[PDB]
Amino acid sequence: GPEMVRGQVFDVGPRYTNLSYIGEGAYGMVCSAYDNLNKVRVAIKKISPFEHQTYCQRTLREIKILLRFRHENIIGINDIIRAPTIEQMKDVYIVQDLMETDLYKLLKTQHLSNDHICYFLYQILRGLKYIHSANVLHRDLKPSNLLLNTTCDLKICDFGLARVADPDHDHTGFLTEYVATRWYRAPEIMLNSKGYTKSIDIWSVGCILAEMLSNRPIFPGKHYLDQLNHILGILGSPSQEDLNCIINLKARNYLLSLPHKNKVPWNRLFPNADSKALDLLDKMLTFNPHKRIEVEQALAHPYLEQYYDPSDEPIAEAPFLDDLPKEKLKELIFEETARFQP
Ligand SMILES: CN(CCN1C[C@H](CCCNC(=N)N)N(CCCC2CCCCC2)C1=N)CCn1ccnc1N
Ligand SMILES: NC1=NC[C@H](Cc2ccccc2)N1
Repeated sequence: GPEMVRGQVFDVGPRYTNLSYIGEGAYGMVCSAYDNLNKVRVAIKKISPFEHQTYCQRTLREIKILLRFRHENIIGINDIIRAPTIEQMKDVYIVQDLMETDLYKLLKTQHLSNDHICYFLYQILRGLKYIHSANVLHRDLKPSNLLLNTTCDLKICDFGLARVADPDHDHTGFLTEYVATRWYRAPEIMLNSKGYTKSIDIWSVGCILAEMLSNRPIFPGKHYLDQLNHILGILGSPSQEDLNCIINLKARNYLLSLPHKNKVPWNRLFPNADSKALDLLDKMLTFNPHKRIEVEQALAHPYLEQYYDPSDEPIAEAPFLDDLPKEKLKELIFEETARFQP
């Protein structure tokens, strides 16, 4: 009786039919489906997180943020399907707009025109402006978290690693463990930052811009410290100004121990790129997070002037935990999903 898909249970009630397997990957399993009430095809993601406290924490964060945000460039939650009781609730199904591809899949197979790069970048920054205006950090921006439909609308997804910004509590020691995807990590993550300031998102967007220009990751480090050495290989040795900002001795002395390296010019790395795009790239991939361009300045950059319109770049109406045993986490997920029950 319950709907089955390639061997596993995927019972999304009577409303969602004609399921088609889309993917998997620890985060449960995704299928497209038909929404008999709105008669559009939707995407449905099955989540089975309750067996691990980390999965429940990320599930709760994503649900709470996505339910509060409302923005054209941020994926919404259309519906949440779960059992009527906490005892019977083993999985949760998240219903979202159906998006045909993501930037990761697209960069694997397609070359982007400069007009596409410009428009995709504009929508990323437009969505990020709203996120940061809510005092939220995404913390895992990368091509696979940017969804695209057939008319080139872009929507940011996957807020499971998000945090509320906390700049006064950002400092930490050298080579401190971190969770977000290595290739998109800002250099200060490896040096002295917990990733609690808005500048770590801007770095990631700069990495995404570089990748849209070349179809390959600009800093493809194979391990934690290898990441920093890739960044320094292109940006060159940090200046005295930038090093005086790093007061932790272990991090400072690591950088001082390296042979001097000169900056590789962006136009050597991206010889086909719009020069205005490379000027913005340079400002987003600035070593010093305090000198790095902010989202509202990036939107106002000449590269984006055919789209820039601050009156059409909305902000959140209000600014926006992690110690809970999985049982009250399940209880919190149950409460947060109650509004979708019949
Ligand atoms: C030749 N124009 C660019 C073309 N565009 C695009 C834009 C509409 C895009 C819709 N996008 C959306 N999301 N709805 N618009 C009206 C927005 C006013 C601007 C200019 C004054 C300051 C506030 C922003 C334009 N005139 C250059 C303008 N200009 C001069 C100095 N600096 C800039 N940007
Ligand atoms: N403003 C604006 N609405 C639609 C159109 C989208 C687009 C897509 C690819 C390349 C350029 C532009 N542009």
